[PDB]
Order: sequence, then structure tokens, then C-alpha cells
Amino acid sequence: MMTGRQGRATFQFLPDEARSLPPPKLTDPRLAFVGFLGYCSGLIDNAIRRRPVLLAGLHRQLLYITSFVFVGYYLLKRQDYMYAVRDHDMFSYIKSHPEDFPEKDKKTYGEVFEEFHPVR
Amino acid sequence: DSWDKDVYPEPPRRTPAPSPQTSLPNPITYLTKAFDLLVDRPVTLVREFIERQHAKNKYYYYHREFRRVPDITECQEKDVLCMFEAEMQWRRDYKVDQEIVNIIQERLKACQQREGESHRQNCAKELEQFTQVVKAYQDRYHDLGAHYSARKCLAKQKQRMLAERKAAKEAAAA
Amino acid sequence: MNMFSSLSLVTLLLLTMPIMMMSFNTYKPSNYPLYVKTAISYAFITSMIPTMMFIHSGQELIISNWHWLTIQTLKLSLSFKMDYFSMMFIPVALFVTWSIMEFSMWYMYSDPNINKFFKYLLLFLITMLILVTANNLFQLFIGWEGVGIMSFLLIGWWYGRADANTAALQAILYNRIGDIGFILAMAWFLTNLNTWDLQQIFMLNPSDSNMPLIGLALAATGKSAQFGLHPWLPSAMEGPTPVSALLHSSTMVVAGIFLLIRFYPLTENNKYIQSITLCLGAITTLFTAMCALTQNDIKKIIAFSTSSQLGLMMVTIGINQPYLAFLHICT
Amino acid sequence: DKRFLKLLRFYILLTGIPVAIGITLINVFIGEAELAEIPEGYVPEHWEYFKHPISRWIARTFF
Amino acid sequence: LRWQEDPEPEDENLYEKNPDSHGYDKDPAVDIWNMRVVFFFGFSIVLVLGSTFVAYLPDYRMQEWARREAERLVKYREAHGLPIMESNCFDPSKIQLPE
Amino acid sequence: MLKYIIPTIMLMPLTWLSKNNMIWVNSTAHSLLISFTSLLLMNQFGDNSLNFSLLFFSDSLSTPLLILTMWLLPLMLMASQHHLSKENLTRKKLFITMLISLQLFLIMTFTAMELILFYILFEATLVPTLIIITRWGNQTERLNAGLYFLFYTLAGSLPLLVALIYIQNTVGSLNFLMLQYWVQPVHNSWSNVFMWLACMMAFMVKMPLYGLHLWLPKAHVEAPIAGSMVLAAVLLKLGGYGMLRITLILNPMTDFMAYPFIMLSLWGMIMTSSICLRQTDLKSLIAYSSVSHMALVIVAILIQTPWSYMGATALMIAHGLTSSMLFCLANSNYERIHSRTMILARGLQTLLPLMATWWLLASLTNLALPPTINLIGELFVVMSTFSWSNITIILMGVNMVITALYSLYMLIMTQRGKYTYHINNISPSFTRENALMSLHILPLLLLTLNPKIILGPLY
Amino acid sequence: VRWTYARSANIYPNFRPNTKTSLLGALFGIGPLVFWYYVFKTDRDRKEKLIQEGKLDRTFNISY
Amino acid sequence: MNLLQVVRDHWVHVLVPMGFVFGYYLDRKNDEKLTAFRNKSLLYKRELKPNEEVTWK
Amino acid sequence: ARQWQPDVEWAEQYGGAVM
Ligand SMILES: CCCCCCCCCCCCCCCCCC(=O)OC[C@H](COP(=O)(O)OCCN)OC(=O)CCCCCCCCCCCCCCCCC
Ligand SMILES: [Zn+2]
Repeated sequence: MMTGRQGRATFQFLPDEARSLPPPKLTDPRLAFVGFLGYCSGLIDNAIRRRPVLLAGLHRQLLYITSFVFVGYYLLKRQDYMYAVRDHDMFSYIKSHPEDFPEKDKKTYGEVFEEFHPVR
Repeated sequence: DSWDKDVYPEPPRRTPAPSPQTSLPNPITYLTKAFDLLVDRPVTLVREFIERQHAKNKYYYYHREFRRVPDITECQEKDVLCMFEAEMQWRRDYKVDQEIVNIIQERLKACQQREGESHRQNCAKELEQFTQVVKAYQDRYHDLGAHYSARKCLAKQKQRMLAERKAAKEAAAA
Repeated sequence: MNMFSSLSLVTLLLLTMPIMMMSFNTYKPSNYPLYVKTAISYAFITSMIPTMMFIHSGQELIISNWHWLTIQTLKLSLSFKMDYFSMMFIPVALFVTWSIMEFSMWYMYSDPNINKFFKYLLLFLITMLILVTANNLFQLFIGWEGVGIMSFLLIGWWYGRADANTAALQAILYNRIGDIGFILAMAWFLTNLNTWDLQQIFMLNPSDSNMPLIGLALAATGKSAQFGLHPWLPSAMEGPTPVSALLHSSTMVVAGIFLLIRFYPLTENNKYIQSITLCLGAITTLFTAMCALTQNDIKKIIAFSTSSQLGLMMVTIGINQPYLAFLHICT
Repeated sequence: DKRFLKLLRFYILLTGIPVAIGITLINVFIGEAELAEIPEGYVPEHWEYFKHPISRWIARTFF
Repeated sequence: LRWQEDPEPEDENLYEKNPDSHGYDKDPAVDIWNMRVVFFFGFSIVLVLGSTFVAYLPDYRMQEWARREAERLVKYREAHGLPIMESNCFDPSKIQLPE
Repeated sequence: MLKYIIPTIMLMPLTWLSKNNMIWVNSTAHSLLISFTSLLLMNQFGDNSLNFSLLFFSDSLSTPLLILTMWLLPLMLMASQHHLSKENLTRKKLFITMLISLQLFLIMTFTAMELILFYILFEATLVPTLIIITRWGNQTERLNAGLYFLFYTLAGSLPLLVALIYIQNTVGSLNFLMLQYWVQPVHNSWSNVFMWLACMMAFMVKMPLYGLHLWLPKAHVEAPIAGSMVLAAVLLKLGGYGMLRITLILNPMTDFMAYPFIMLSLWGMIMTSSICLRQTDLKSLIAYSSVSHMALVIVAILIQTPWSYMGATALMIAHGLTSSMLFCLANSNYERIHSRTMILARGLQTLLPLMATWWLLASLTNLALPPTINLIGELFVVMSTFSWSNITIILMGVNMVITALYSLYMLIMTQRGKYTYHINNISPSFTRENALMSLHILPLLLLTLNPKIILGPLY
Repeated sequence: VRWTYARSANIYPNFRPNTKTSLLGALFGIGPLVFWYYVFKTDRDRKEKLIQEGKLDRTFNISY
Repeated sequence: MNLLQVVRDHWVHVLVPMGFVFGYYLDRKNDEKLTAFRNKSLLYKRELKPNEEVTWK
Repeated sequence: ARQWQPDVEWAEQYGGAVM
């Protein structure tokens, strides 16, 4: 639904306006889980090729962890940018059309009548 | 001393004086003397020693007091922050009212045992107070269901108030 | 008061110590049957002290010592009612059990599991005293089902006998049918009187009492082996004779009658129930006595005598003489 | 069967006896607290609203 | 035979080789330590200390407090002639019934 | 809840990284430490639940279920040792990994604050459960039992997924605290009749409801002992816990939509109790016994009274320990005679005096002998249903009679009569077997002293 | 083995839906459910009517 | 007897005990982010004691 | 007894052109 957004940044992984948003922390729990998925890939790689799962090729296991974390960091930046843009458009539209989003008249439960249904 | 006598009233005691009409030795008196000597006395000594240790290390605990907060009637629709505090207060008062019914029930049960065969007359005061509190408890907290809440209690009240308002008006129509 | 209440509770606690010591605290299997018997002997003596006090000044008290559970507006406490009925039945039950246990040491001398047999007999005695001393329905129900389960374990004592297991399971079957009335009574009292305590049950004194009392009458039928649920009591003459002497002839089968006596303040204001209890008892005394005129087994004959006696007790409740029914239990 | 019941008793009493002794000592030489009114301008700790010393310790340490 | 299949093995009774077996393992050293952890952590810790912990919960579900509070209110209201408990949980002044 | 989630996950490294001969010792010891720490969840307040974070919360309803779940894991490891003693080491550790992953999902299910998170974890218990049944089951029928267990749950769950997402769009949140305040009544329309069914049929099939229970005799019989303990003790309670939550947003439509399910439950328990009087398989008799006790819980939840919700919580926890114990007792016999027929080994009280004591206690609590919490929960539901309608006392009472008949019938066929002459390998009960039964019954009988911790939020 | 096998597993493969099995299935499967529905629905409709009118004695009915 | 076959066959016993400490640690961290109403609720709001900066942490 | 595993009869159900 946001394919044709007014932002004239087409086919860009991270439009320059995305640099106004905070980057993910390197200790982000989402980034730790992505790194963990890299570790599982390392162990599964050892098992299918019949190597000591925990010990074999520590050089290859590190590259699995690093590769996943590296790609995960940028997918999180774009993930957070897209949600930031979603809220930006939503609030702008609500401001541009005040008649469609009126402030409801406040009422208190001492004034609002609610039907009572006995449980007996 | 241990408990407040106003909440749990007990009528003043009256013990008939012994008026024996037999020269035989009343065994209960002799057993009473023995019990007060071989049981009551040793127990008191242990309690006195224990009590003294308590006075050496004396410390206090306090009865928590909750300041009143706006109730459900003053909460705006779909305002969780106000509704949350109003609902928690209602649940607390619900527990207090449950124990009040227990206090009155305890007085009613205590009266029945104390008065013996005269309970049906001497306990009319307790029964009337028991009937009043129960009806007050029933009107507020009954038929709400397992998922009861302040909102459901308020709606039941407004239903009862409307019927009372209409019932008085309908009767006054004649 | 202090002596009265303290000596009333020690009677119950004294009977528990032989059970507690079975957890290899003090070990003496050779005299354990004698150990249980001696405890009953002392339990009778201590129970007499409250009994003599009641005879003197008509003293009675309630002891709600422990607060167990509180379901909103229903406070359940471990309450013992030391009154006319409890102060008089406890000495009698202990006095009879005292003789039963001494008899058992001779009758069951050659039984390999005599230690188990005496533990089971004492377990029944504790449950009956809970039943007799109960002040609220839930505690009364613990003893109610307790005596039933101990009856099952003692009726089927010789478990290699297919015909003893049938008698034990038959006793559970019939008593459970009567428990429907007991659960019905508890539900009605909670729904209407908002209580299970006998103090508040009598104080409110409902007039419409056909349903709760019909429940108690049905409960009495199964427990006291009145007509309709009678056949199990003759069948209960399959376990050792000492069981027949204590439970199914003297102390257990009088549970159904004892329940209606405890609720006499309600029955005496309801003539409808008295008619049912009268007729139910009348057929039981006639029918069971009639079945005893041609029996050959000596234990069976006494069993049909007990059912006939229980029918007479139910008749006494049906003529609005609750205290004579109790006096017949003790005698 | 006899070996199991002796093992069960040993491990029930291995910590049961120290707890039984420990509770008795607290009840004797410490005892329960005393209901007292809140001093003017004093805010008790959340664990000072309970009576038994063990309850206060449980509330203070874990809860 | 329809295939080459091993004959069904017979069961092994752990009592035959180790009459002191606790039923946990063939190895006596593992078998004894399997039993000790189960009994110590199962009975000596969870059931005994857990039982004591549950017994001394600091006023579980606030039920003891509600009893003191009820006594305080009952004393206050009986000393001023107010009803013990009213049929309205909320003051009607705040309620605005329809029409 | 991270103080229980993380330790549970660490049981997987502990199992794989431990010595070959210490997998059972180390997993059992540390899973018991986790169970010990779960007692800290009893910091329950009388007005407010114990809300940890945005994801997890624990009120008086979740706490008893959490302690039961974490208490069963060590008991499941004790039970499984015999029949896994002669299996490949890696596959023994995979079996243990399945049990740990099942506890991980359960404790997160009972604490999830958001119903869609509840659904995911509620639905995630299937995978580890199915694998246990089909891989380490003993018979050929285990393969047909997994399919029945799988497509019965999913056939009901997938409609629940649509209903939950529908409620979020309309209400704006599936957070349970939010629903407690934003809940609106359900109007009586054909559209809401099928919202109600979607929200409930998922939880009905897991209880199970009579009629939708054919998967339970298959899954509880063809599964290993460890599978049968979790299946009957906890996994049946995901249905009960679900209904105790989702009925908040279903009033007042539950007043009339509960009639067909109350009749299926009130009449169903007589039907399933009667089936137990003629079952030739001891394990199958225990499975059919679960359907009768869970029928009381369904009635308890659908009438929505404080006494019914207190009974339901006690019934679930009480039946959790009793059902698990009964399966273990039946399994101890099976590990000797290697057959599930009830009438094959008899008079076992002559050869196993102490194991017959456990049989007696297991049966007494099964038939709800007071003051056991089995009776407390059943008694509370009977009182609540009597107020719902006085005639229900007939059906409740009849079930008590039938319940005591099959309970003692099971105790009399296997523990009495004459021993089977040709069975000559009834070795004395091991310490492992005896300790397994104590860890069930002893906590079950202790809760009678302080039963308020298993009476739920409405205590 | 043959006794238990016939009692459990060999029943359905030998089942044929006919007049006898169909009629007995409904009479013993659906009859009791319909019977108890009208016994309870009628009873609760009756009771609910009295409570609204105020003709049902609930003086001390505060436990449910 | 020697760490060569002691600290390698028994190091796994810190895995679960250490997972509890780490879990208990993260539970406290969550409380740091849920302080929007610390000493700001109508029920328990009050004035800070002479020596304190946060009513609870 | 011993855990059941498929025999040739069971496996040949899955060796045909169709199920
Ligand atoms: C095992 C095979 C399967 C067995 C299936 C179950 C048996 C089916 C039996 C056939 C169905 C009979 C039920 C008929 C519908 C109920 C009509 C009735 O008579 O109810 C009586 C009584 C009325 O109470 P209420 O709810 O207020 O309704 C009043 C309506 N005017 O209702 C009540 O208040 C409840 C009274 C309960 C009475 C005790 C339970 C009866 C059984 C007792 C044991 C046997 C002794 C029978 C004699 C005592 C009768 C009380
Ligand atoms: Zn085996």
C-alpha cells in the first residue's frame, strides 16, 4: 500500500531520510537472535557434512555468525525506517483531514447507561 | 484486650453461685484444682518465659491504609489509567465487604450458641442486623458473575435505581 | 472452661498418636495391638471429665480453633461441637471400642497383619469422632466418607476372597447412593442459608425444608441401611468379626440416625418429613426383622437384628422424639 | 519397600528437623510483631505490614 | 523370514547383576547418585522448604488485611449510627440516570 | 518470566554437553531446581495480578498451572528411564530435548499477556507432543494416534486464529488487561454465534468435550509414559485455561450458547464414566477417566459463577496430579508384564505390598474422598451447578456413584483376587518407581492444608 | 489377545450402517441430549421468570 | 580428584544456575523501562523520604 | 516388548504408482 508513497526514493534500500532515525543498538535483542540463527547454521553445516559439530571449523562458524549479523543489521534499519514512515503518513493524513478524525465528546461511566446481564 | 469488644460484642457474664445439697465430694472441683496445678501452672511458666523474650526484641507491623481514588463513576470511557485505579479500589472494597458479612455472621453464630435454648428470642438483634447487611451485600455484589468488575456493579445499580425511580412514580400515579 | 475444652480435644489427639508413631518413631510391633488398646482406655477416661461437667451444670461449648479456608462469605473452620450429643456418645463409643480391641487381640491373634488391622480400626474411630463432633457440614462430610472408606477396607480384609471384595464394593455402592442426599443437603444450605454451620442453620430456621431434609433422609437411608439400601449391611458380615462388632453393628451404622438427630431443630417444624421417616423406618424394622426369622448364619441373624433396631430408631425420629433416638443409640 | 521408606524418612527429616528447630527458635526469642499505628509522617517499608518474622523476610528478600 | 532381522531381545532385570539397584541405571555409581539427587532435591528441598515457604507467604491474596479493615469500618459505622453496609456501592450524586 | 524461561532453555545444553551416563541425573537434578524457584510466583495480590512486562503476566490462575508444569518435568524424566535404557545415546537426548521444549512452550503459554502470543505457544505444543507419540510410541497405532491428535486440534484451532485476529481489529488489542476494561457485550446475532463457536471449539477439543474426544483414547494410550503424563496432566488444561480467559469477552452470549455444551458435558461424563466399567485396557480406562473429570470443568467454566471458577481451578490441578499418578502406576506393571490388558496380572497386592498402597491412595483421590483437593474442586462445582439448576444434582450424584465403581474396580482387578500363576517376573518395586509415586501423592495431599493457592483469581 | 482385539479394534471394520445401528445410535446417542436440554431449559426459563418478577425467595442467597 | 577430569565433567552444572541469575537480571531491566508512573499513581503517590530518590527500583 | 517398526508389508503400501 506504500509502494507509491510520495517519497521520491524509488529502488533505494535506505533513503537518505532514514538517517534521521536512531540506528539499532548492536545489543538489540532482534540482532542477537539473528546472530544466533547464524550459529545454528554453522552447527547444521558441520552435521550434514559429518564433522565435530561444536569444534570443527571455528573459522567457518565465525563467518556464519558475522554474515548473519551483518545482513541483519541493515534489514533492521530498513525495518524500522518503514515503520517510521508508516506513522509519519498516518499522522499527517489525520492532521490534513480533521473532519474525519474528530475528538469524541468525553463521557463518564456515571453518565453512560450499560445494560446489565445477570449471571444466575 | 486481644480483640476489639465493639466489633465482636459479648454480653456480660453471669455465673450462678454454688449451692450444694449433698455431703458427697464434687469431683469436678477436685479435678479443677488438679488441672490448675499440674497443667495451668506449668504452661503459664513457659508462656511467661517466652513473653519476656518477646519484650526484649520488640518491633511493630502496620495496617496498610489506602487513600481513596476516583471511582468508576468518575472515569471516562475507555480510559484504562483511571479505570485501573477505580477497579482495584472496587475489588479491595469487595473483599472488605465480604469480611464484614463474616463479622456479622460470626456474631449471629456466637449468639445462637451462647443463648442456648433462648436463642430464638435473645438473638433477634443479631438476626435483624444479619438480614440487613446480607440484603445490602446481595444488592451490590450478587448476580455479577465470575468476570465481575466495577463496571458491571455500576450497571446493576443503575438498573435498580431506575426501577425504584419508576416504581415510586408508577405508584404515585394512582 | 479451660479444663473442659482442653480435655475434650485431648481425647481426639490421643487417638491420633498411635497412627503418627507408625512412621517408625517408636517401634514395638509385638505390643502395638496392646498400644492401640491402651490409648482407647485412656481416651475414655479423659472424655469422661467433660461428660461429668455437662451432667453437673449443662455446660456446652464450641471450639473453632483453626481457620482453614474462606470462600468469600463462607468461613470454614475446624470446629468441634462439644454438646449433649457429643459429650454422651464419645464415652460410649470409646467404652465399646475398648472392649472390641481387647477382644480383637484374642480373635485376631493369628492374623499376620494384626498391626494393620488395629491401625484400620483406630482410623475408623477417629473418623467417627470427626463425624460425631462435627459442627459444620463439610467437616461432618469428612467423617461421613471416612467411615465409609474404612468400612470398605475392613469388609474386604481377606482380599483373596472374591466374595469379600463384592461385599466391600457393594457397601461403597449403596453408601454412595446415599451421599447424593448429603451433597444435595449441602448445596441447598449454601444456596439459601449461605452457610454450612449448624449454628446458623438453626438460627435462620427455614420453613420450606422438604428438599434439604429429603437429602438428609436419603443420606440416612444409605448409611443406616434403611429399606431400599439395606442389603449391604448383611453383606458386610464378610470381614473379621471384630469389624462386625464395632462398625456395622454398634458405631458406624448409627451415622445415618445421628445425622437426623443433629438436625432435629428443623425436622420438628416439618411434619412432612416425619411421615416419610416414620414409614421408612416402620418397613425397615418389620422387613429386616422378618428376614431374621429364618436365617441360619449367626452373624447374618445379628445383622438383620441391627437393621431392625436401626429401623426402630428411624421411627423414633419420625414421631418427633429425637432424644429418645439418641438414647437408644447409646444403650 | 523398607529401604525406600527409610530413605524417604531420612530425606524428609534431613531438612525438616532443622526447619522445625529453626521455626521454634524464632517464635521464642523473636516472636510476632505488634500492631501499631503508623507514626506521623512515617512511611513503612512494604515488608513492615506483615506480622510473622518469616513472612517479613520472605517479602523483603524475594517479593 | 521375509528379511534379515535381529531376534527380539529379552528384558534385563537390574536386580540380577546389582541386587542393591535403585532402578535408575545399570552402573551402581550412577544409580546411587541418581537416587540421591531425586530424593534430596525432590523431598528435602522442594517439598519441605516449599511447604514451609507456602505456609509463611506474606498474607496471600490480602485476605488477612480485609479482616482488619472490616473490623475498623464496622467499629466506625456502629459508633456513628451509619448502616453497617449500604445497598449502593457508588454515591448516586455522581450517577446521571437517563431522562 | 525470564527467570524461568532462560533456565529451562539451559536444560538443553546441560543434556547435550553432559557425560554419556549422566544425562538423566543432571537433567533431573536441575529441572527440580527450576521447580523449586517457581514458588516465587505465589506473590499474588488480592486486587491486582503480578504483571512482569508487556509480554508476560501471572495471576492466581496461571501460578498453580505453572508450578504443576515445572514439577512434572523431573517426574517425566524418572518415568522414561526404563524404556529408554537401551536406546541410542543421541536419540535419548533428542527425547529429553522434546520434553524441555514442551515445558518451554507451556510456561510461556500460561503467562502470555496477549492472546495471539497465547495462540502461537498454545499451538506450538503440538509439534513436540506429536513427535513423542509417533517416534517413541511402542505400538503400530501410534502413527494413527498422532494424526487423530493433530487434525482434531488444528480443525478447532484454525477457526480460533481467525476469531482472535478479528477481535483485535474490532477492539484494537488482544492484551488481556486491555480486554478486562475495553470489553463490550456480544449482541445476539448469527455473526456472533460463530464468533463464539470459533473462540470456544478450539478449547473444547483439548479439554476434551464429549463427542470430540476420540483422539484422547488413541493419544493417551499409544504414547510413552512421559507423553501420557504431560498429555493428561497439563495439555488437557490448556483448554481449561483458554476458556477461563476467553469467556471474558463472550458475555452475555454464553448464557444460551452454553446449553449444547453443558448437555454434552453433563450427560457425557455419565457416558464416559460408564465406559470405564467395561474397559479391557488399563491405560485406556485411565484415559476415559480424564474425559469425565474434564466434563465437570467445562460445566464449571460455562456457568460463570465465583464458586464454579474456584472449583474449576482446583479440579484441574487436582486431576493433573491424580491422572499423572494413575498412568505411572499402570506403567510400572507394564514394565514387568509388557501388556496393557487389565485382567492379565491380578492379585498384585500379594507381590507388591507397597505399590498397592499407592494404588489405594491414587484411587481414593480419583473418586474424590474428602478432604482431598479432588473433592474440594468437585464439591465447589456441584454447589455452583445446583444454583444453576437444582436438577443437575441427579446427574452429578450419579457420576459420583459410577466414578467410585470403576475406580475401585480397577483397584480390585489388579491388586486383589489370586495372582496369575504363569507370571513369574514380578520383581520388587524399584526405588525409582516408589519415589515416582510419592512425588505425585505427597504434594497432592499437602495442598489440603492450604488449598487457597489453587483456588484461582476469584478466591 | 483375540478377546481384547475383538472388543476394541475389530468392531468398526465389521460395522455396517443399517436400520438397527442407525436407529439405536440416535435413540441412545441423541435422545438423552435432547431430553436433558428441555428438562434444564424449561427449569431455568421457569426460575428466571420468578426472579425477575421477585417471586423467588432469595433472602440470604449471596453465594453462587 | 584433579581438574583434568573434574572441571571438565562437572562444569555443566553452572549452566542452569547461571541461566537463573541472567534471567533474574533481565527481569530487573524490564522494570527500568516501566517507570512512567513511579511515585505518580493516585493510590501510592507521596513525597520522597529524606534519603531516597526513587520509591522503588 | 520391542518398539514396533514398519515391515515389508507396511512399506510396500508406499511403493505403488498411487496411494
Ligand atoms: C446410570 C445410567 C444413567 C442414569 C441416568 C440418570 C437417571 C435418569 C432418571 C430419569 C430422569 C428423571 C429426572 C426427571 C426430571 C426431573 C423432574 C423431577 O422430578 O425433579 C424433582 C426435583 C425438582 O426440583 P426443581 O429443579 O426445582 O424442579 C421443579 C419443577 N417443578 O429435582 C430436584 O430438586 C433434585 C432432587 C434430587 C433427588 C436425589 C437424586 C435422585 C436419586 C436418589 C437415589 C435413589 C432414591 C430415589 C428416591 C429419593 C428421591 C429424592
Ligand atoms: Zn519393560
